[PDB]
Amino acid sequence: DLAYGTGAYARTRGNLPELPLVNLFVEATRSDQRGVVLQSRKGLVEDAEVGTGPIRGVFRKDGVLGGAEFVVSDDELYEDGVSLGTINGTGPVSFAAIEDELLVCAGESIW
Amino acid sequence: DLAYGTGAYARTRGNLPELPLVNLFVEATRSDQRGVVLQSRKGLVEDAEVGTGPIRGVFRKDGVLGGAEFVVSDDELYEDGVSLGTINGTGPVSFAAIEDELLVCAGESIWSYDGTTLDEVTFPDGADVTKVAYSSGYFIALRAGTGQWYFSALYDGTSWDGLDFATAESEPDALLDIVVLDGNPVFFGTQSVEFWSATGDPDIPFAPIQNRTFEQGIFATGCAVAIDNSFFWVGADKIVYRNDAVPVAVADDGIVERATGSTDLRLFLLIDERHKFVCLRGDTFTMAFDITTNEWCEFQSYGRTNFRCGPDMGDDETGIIWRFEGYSDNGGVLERRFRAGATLPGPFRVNRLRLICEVGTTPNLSGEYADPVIEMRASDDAGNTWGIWEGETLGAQGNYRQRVEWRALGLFDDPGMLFEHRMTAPVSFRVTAVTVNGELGGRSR
Amino acid sequence: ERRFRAGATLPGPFRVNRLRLICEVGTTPNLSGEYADPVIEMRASDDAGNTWGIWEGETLGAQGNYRQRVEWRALGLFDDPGMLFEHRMTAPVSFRVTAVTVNGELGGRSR
Amino acid sequence: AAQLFYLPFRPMLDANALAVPGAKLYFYATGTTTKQPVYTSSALTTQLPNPVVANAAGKFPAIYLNDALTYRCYIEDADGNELADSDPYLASIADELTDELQDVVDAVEADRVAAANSATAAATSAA
Amino acid sequence: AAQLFYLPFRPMLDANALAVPGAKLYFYATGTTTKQPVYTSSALTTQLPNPVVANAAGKFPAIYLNDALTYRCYIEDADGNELADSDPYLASIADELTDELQDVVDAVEADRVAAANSATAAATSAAQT
Amino acid sequence: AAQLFYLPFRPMLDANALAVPGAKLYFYATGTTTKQPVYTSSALTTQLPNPVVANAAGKFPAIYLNDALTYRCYIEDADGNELADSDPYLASIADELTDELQDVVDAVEADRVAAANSATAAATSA
Amino acid sequence: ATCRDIVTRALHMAAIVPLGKDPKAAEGQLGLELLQGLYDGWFAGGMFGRLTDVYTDTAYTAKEGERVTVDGGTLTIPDTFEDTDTGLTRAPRELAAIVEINAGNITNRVWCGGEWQECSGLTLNDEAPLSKRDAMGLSCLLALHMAEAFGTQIGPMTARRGLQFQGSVSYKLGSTQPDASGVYY
Amino acid sequence: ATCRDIVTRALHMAAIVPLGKDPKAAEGQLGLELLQGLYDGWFAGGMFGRLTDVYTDTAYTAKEGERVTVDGGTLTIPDTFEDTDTGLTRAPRELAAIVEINAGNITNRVWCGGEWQECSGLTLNDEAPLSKRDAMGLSCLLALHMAEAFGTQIGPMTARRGLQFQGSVSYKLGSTQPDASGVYY
Amino acid sequence: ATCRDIVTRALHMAAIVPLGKDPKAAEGQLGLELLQGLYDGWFAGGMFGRLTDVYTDTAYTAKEGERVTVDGGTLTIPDTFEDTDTGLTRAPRELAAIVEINAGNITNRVWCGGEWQECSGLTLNDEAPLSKRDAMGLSCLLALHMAEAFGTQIGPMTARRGLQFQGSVSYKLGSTQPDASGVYY
Repeated sequence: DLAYGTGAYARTRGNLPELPLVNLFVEATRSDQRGVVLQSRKGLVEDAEVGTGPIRGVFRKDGVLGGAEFVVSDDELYEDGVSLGTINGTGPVSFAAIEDELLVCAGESIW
Repeated sequence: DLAYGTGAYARTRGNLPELPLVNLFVEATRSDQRGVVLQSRKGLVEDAEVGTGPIRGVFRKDGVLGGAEFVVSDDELYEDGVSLGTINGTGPVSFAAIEDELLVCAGESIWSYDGTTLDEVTFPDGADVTKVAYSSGYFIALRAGTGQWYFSALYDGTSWDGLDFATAESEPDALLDIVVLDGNPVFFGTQSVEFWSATGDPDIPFAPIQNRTFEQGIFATGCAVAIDNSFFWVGADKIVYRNDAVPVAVADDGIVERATGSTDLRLFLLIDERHKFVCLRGDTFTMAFDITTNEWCEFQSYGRTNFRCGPDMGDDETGIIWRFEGYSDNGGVLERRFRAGATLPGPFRVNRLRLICEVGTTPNLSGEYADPVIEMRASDDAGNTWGIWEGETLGAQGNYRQRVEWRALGLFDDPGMLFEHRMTAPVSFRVTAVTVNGELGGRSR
Repeated sequence: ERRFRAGATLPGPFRVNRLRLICEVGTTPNLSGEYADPVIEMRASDDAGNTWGIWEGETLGAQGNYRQRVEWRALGLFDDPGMLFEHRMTAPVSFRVTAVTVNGELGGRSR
Repeated sequence: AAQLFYLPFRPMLDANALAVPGAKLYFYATGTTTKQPVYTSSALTTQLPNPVVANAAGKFPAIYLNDALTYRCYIEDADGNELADSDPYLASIADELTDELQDVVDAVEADRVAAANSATAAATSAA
Repeated sequence: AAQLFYLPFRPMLDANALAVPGAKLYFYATGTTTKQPVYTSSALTTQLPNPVVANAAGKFPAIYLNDALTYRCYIEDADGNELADSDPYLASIADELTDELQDVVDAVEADRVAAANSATAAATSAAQT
Repeated sequence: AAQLFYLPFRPMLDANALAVPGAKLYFYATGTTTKQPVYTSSALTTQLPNPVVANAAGKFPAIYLNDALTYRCYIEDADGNELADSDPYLASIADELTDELQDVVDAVEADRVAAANSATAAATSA
Repeated sequence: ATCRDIVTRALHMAAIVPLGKDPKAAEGQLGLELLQGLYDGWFAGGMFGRLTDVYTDTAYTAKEGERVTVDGGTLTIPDTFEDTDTGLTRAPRELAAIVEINAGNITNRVWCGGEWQECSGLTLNDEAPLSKRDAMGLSCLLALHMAEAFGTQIGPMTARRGLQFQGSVSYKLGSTQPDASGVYY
Repeated sequence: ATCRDIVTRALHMAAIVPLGKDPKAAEGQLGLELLQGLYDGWFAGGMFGRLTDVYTDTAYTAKEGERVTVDGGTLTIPDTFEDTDTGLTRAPRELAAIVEINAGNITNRVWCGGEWQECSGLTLNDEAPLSKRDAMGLSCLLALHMAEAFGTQIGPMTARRGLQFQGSVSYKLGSTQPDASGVYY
Repeated sequence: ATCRDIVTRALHMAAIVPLGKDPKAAEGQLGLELLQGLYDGWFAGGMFGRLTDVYTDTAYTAKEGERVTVDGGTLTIPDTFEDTDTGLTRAPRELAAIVEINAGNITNRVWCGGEWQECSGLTLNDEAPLSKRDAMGLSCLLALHMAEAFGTQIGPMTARRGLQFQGSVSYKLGSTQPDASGVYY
C-alpha cells in the first residue's frame, strides 16, 4: 500500500519532494477501512451571462430588494442582467444590504 | 466476521459503495460481546381516524383544556374528533397553549380556541404570522417577511399590540423559526441564530444575549426541533446542526447529498422506548438521526415513495394517526434491508455466510408467514451489479436453534464483497452479527 | 484535469511488479465519442520527482465495466531516494481515488 | 412452400437450451416474498395456485395478472433450484388491436362477403 | 418510465427441446381430428409418420409443414396425458395469445373456411354444372 | 385490469436452437449505430454496458430500457458474426399476428380472385 | 436408502449441513451428480472386473460380467444362472455387472440385494444401487468427494469408513466369487 | 454431458463460481480451451497408444489406432469390425482412436458409449467425448488446471479424483483390449 | 492458435493479466520474443534429434532431419516421402525438422498437423507452430518463463502442464517414428 499526498504540499526550498493535489480533495468516508478518499471537484458550468468585463462581485439575497441579484462588472452594476449604472473604484467590491437599501463599495465611493 | 453498516451511508458522488439501513437502527446491548445490535423499527398501527386529509399537526397536553386531542386535518381543526372550524392553509402548523388558551398558526393567521369557540385573532397591521410559540408567560409570533417578532400580553393570546415588537438586529432578513430552549426563545432566521432571554421587565420582556450568535441560518420554517437540552436545525446549506458552543454538523456527506436533491425539508421528532429520532424528511426520503447512538437510519413504508408517518406521528395523505406496535405496517409488509461486506486485497473464498439473528419468534402458525423468508444477494463490484436473491428460512414458531446460513458463495476479488440482506415479513427482526467461513459444528439443531 | 501523486521513501533497492489504482471505474456518461473509454496516465520517478519517465496510459473502463482494474506492470527497480508515481486524468467524467497499492495479490475472476 | 416446425409455446430453457419440466413460477409483491394472487382468465375470478407448476413438457398455462398491482416473478426448477428472478415485472408487451390488425380483419371480412355474393350470383346466373 | 426488455427473436425450438422421449406429435386439421400429412424436408416429397416419435436413440427428426393448409398441433404424453394443444398453428409466435387476439384469430380462420367453401361451391356446383 | 403474463427469461439461440455463449447485444438508435444506455434496474440509475455479454449459458441479465427513446437490437456472436437484427425494436405481439395473417389474407384474396373468375365464366357460358 | 437420503446423510457426516435439516436443491443436485459419476467411474474403470465385450443384433441373453453392444436386437437379463461347477440353479454372484450399449445409451446393471439394480439415469427419488450393503459407508464415500466443493475437509474416521466401503466393494469377500484363472504357457 | 456442464461443474468443484450458477463468458471460453487442449494433448502424446501412420489419396477404410493423412481421398469410419481372434462382427474396442489429417485440418475421433465422438473443434454446446465414463472425474481434471488461472488451488480429493479419471482412461482395464505383443529376435 | 492468443493465454494462466483482458504491446512483444527463443533453442538444441549437416549449391530436395547450407542454390521441401520399409508414399514423420541456412539467415520448418510450419520470423499474427498439439500446454510452457519477468511464480499445475507438453514433444510417442540404430563394433 502506497500513501498518496492527502494535501497539496509543494516546497521549493530544499528541493523537497512535491505532492500536488490538482482538483482533488480528501473526504472522510465510511464504506472503506482507510476512512478517507480523494474526490474530484465538480466542473464549472455557466449559470448567467451578465457583462463583458471581469465579475468583481456578486450579491444575491432572498429577502433583499425582492430577491433580485446584483453583479458588479468591470466598472458597471447589473440587476438581473439590466445595467443600473457605473461604479467608480478599482479595488475589491463590498456589499452591505438591508430590507430596502443596498450599498456597494469599490474603493473610492459608496453607491 | 463481516462488519455491517451501523448507519445509512448512501453517497452517490464518486460511485462509492452504499450501505443503506432500512427500518433498522443500531442499539447498544449488554448480552452480546460486540456491544451493539441492529433492532427493527416497530410497525405503524392506526390509533385514531381524524379528518379526511393529511395531518399537519397533533397537540395533546394533559394540563391544557382537559387533555383533548387537537388535530389539523388539512385546513380544519378537530377536538377529539369533533370539528371546530376552518384554518388557513399552506404554511406548517404550530401550536402554543396555556391552561385555558390554545393558539394555532398555519403560516397565514392565528386562531384562538378557549374551549368554547374558535376565533381568528386580529394581528397588528393585518400581517401574516409564520410561527407562534409560548415562553415565560408571553405569546411570541413571527411576522412573515420581516425580521421583527411580536409578543402578546400576560397569559392572553388574543391581545396583540402593534408597539410590542422586537427586531433581530444582527439578522437583516426575515426570521423563520422559534425554539423554546431552557425556557427562553431562540430565533432562527435566514442568516443568523439569535439567543434571547426573558429579563422580567414588563415593558421590554425579552433581551438578546450579546456575543452569542451562529452565522448559519435556517433553511425554512419547521426545520428546528428541541430535544435533550439542545436543539437541532437545518442550516441554509442543507446541513443538520446541533446546538453547542460551536455548532457541529451531525449530518455526514451522504445525508447532505440526499438533502440537496430535495427542495422541501422538514425536521421533526419521533419517539421509541428509549430512542429519540430527529427525523429529516424530504420529498422522496425520510432519514432519522438517533440521539442515543449518534447514527443515521432510513425509514421507509412499503409501496410508497416516502415514509407514511409525518411530523407528530401523523399520516401524510390520510386522516390516520399512527402508533408503533407489532411490526405489521398498516396490516401490510414491513421491509428491513441492510448490507454487510468487506474490502479485499486479493482473492478470497466464501464458503459459508452465517447470520446471528432472530429465530423462531413468529406469532403465526397457519399463515404464509408461519415461516418467514430472508433473502441474501451478493455482489463483487462494490454493489454496482447484483446477483439473484437467495432465500433462507428463519424457522417456524419455537424453532430457537435455526441456523440462517448460506453455502458456497464463491471467489471474490479486489473490489471486495458486499452482501445485501432483506426480509419483508411482519415479524420481529434483529441482526447480531454476520460471520464468514464460520466453524463447522453443531448439535441436532 | 485531476492529478495527484503517490510515493514512498525506501531504505534500499525495491522492485515494483504491479501498481494498482483502486478507484472509480465504469461510470462514464458517454457511450460513443472521445471519452467513451477515458484514459488515465501514470508516470514514475526514482529521483524524488525531479526527473520523470514517459506517461503510460490505462483505461478506466467503458460504461458499465464496474470490475475494470487499473493496473501497471512494466515497472522496474527503485533505489535509495524513493519512488514517486504521478497520476493524471483529463477527461470530463467523474473521478474518485480510494487507494494506491503496490505488489498486490494476483487473484481474480473474469474482471 | 414449406415451413420448419417450431414449438407452439415458450418454456424456460436451461443452460443447455432444454425445456425445464415442472418449473414453478412464484408471483410475489415487488421487493417482498408475500404471495400475490393470479387468475386463469381475464375476468379475474378463478385463482390459479400461485406456485404455478408447468407440465412435463415445460408448458405454462395462461396466467393473467391484476394490472392494478405490480408483481415480482421468481422462477424455480421443479426440485427447488433458483433459476431466475425479476423484482419489478413490467409487462411491456403490447397486445391491443392496432389499426393494422383491424384493417386486415376488416379486409378479410369484406372479401369474404364479396366471395359469398359472387358465389350466389354465379349460382343464380348458372342454374 | 422503465421498459422491461423482451427478446424479440422467436426461438428456433424443435421437438428435441421437449426433453420427453415418449412424446407424440400429432398434426390434425384445424378444428377436427382428421390426420394431415407431415413431410421430411423443404422439398415436401417424403412423408414422415404423422404420429411422430423419436428414433431408437431418442432423437426427434426434423418436421417440415407446408403453409398451404392450416395445421392443429397436439402433443401426447407417453402415459396418455395432454401437454400442448394449438388449434391454429401460428409459425413465428411463441407466447400465449390474449383472449381478444384469440377470438380475432379464429374469426379470421372461420372467415377463411367460409370463403373457401363458397369458392369451391361456386366453382363446382355453379360454374361447371 | 387484466394483463397476460409474458415470460421475460429469454436466452438467445442460433438457427440450431443452441445456447450462444458470450453473445454481444447492442442497443443502437433507430437506423443508426449510435449507442443508448441500458439500466440494470427499473430505477434507471445503474447502467449496464451497452454491448451486453451473455453468460456461458447464453442468458442475459435483466435489461431495463427508457421508453422515451426508440431502440434497435443488434446481436453478434462471440466472434463478431451477425446473428439477428431488429431495427425498429417492437415489443408488440400484434405485429407478429399481422405477419402471420399476411399469408391468410393473400390466400383469401386469391380465393376471391378465383371465385370472381368462376362467376364470370358461369355468367358468360350461361 | 434413496439417493436423496444418501446425499443428505453425506452432507450431515461432513458437518456441512446440521442434523435435522435437509439440504437445498443445488447441493442435492451436486451430490446426485457426484454419485452418478462415482458409479459410472466404477463401471467403466473396471471395479467389477474386466468385462468381456460382446456384440449382438438378434435377441441375446447375457451372462455376468459382460458389456453387450446391441445393434437392433433385444437383451434379456436373467435372474438365475446354471452353475457350471455344480449344475444346480443359482443366483448371480454378488456384485455381478452387466453393461448394455444401445444406440449410444449406456445402461449399467449390478446384482445386489437379490435383484438387478441400475446405476444409470439415477434421480433423487431412486433407490441407491448399493445402499443395502452399507448406506452410511456410501454416504461417507460421497462426502469424501463432496466436502471439497464446500471448502471443508472431513474427519479421518469418515474417510476411513468411506474407503472401507470402497475396499469392501472391491474385495467381494462376503460371498462366493468365481475362482481366479491364469495362463501357464 | 455437454462441454458447458463440464466447465460449470469444474468451476463449482473448484469453489470459484457460486454453486448452481452459470459462469461468465470468459470462464466458459477458458474452460473450453483448456478441455480442447487436454484432448489434443491426449491424442498427440500417445494416451490412446502409438498410432500407426497411414497415407492415402483414394477412398480408404479406417482401422483402430491409425493416423490417416488424406490429400484427395475419403476416409470411411466403420461402426463395426471383423474380429481376427473370434471371427464374428464386433464393436470397436473401448477408447479406440482415429486421427484424420485433411489439408491441415486435424480430426480426432474416439470410440466410447457405442459411438465415435470427435474431440476436435469442440464448442460449449457439443457433447463431451469422454463425459459418460466419469462426468465428475472429467470436471475435477479440468478444475485441476482451471483453478490456477484464478490464483487459487483445489483440495487434495478433487485432484485425486481427476488423476483417478486420467489413470482409468490410460489403463483401459474396464473392457477387452488387444493383447500386448513384443519382439524376440 | 495465433501467437497473440498463445501469449494472452500464457499471461492468463499466470494470473498476471486478468481474465478477459488483452495485454499491453510491451508484454505481447516480450511473449513473442520468448516464444521465438524457445523455438530457436528447440531447433538448435537438438530437441528434434541430431540434424545431419549437408551443404548444397545446386537445386537439392531435402529429406527429414537435416540442416542444409545453401550457397547459391535452391532448396525444395517435399510434402511426401518414399518409405524405405514398404515402398509406399507416406507423409513426413510427425515433428520432422528441416533447417535451411541461406545467405546468413536461418529458416526452421517442422512437420506438424499435416503441414510444414516455419518457426522463424514469427509475428503476433502468424499461426504459432506446434499449437495444434496442445495450445493451452504451449501457453503454460510460455508462462513458465514469462512469469519471472513480472515478479511472480506460477502454480505447480501450470508448470506440470508445461513440462508435460515439452515431454510429449520430446518423446514423439504419439505417432510412428524411425527405429533407433546403433554401432556393434
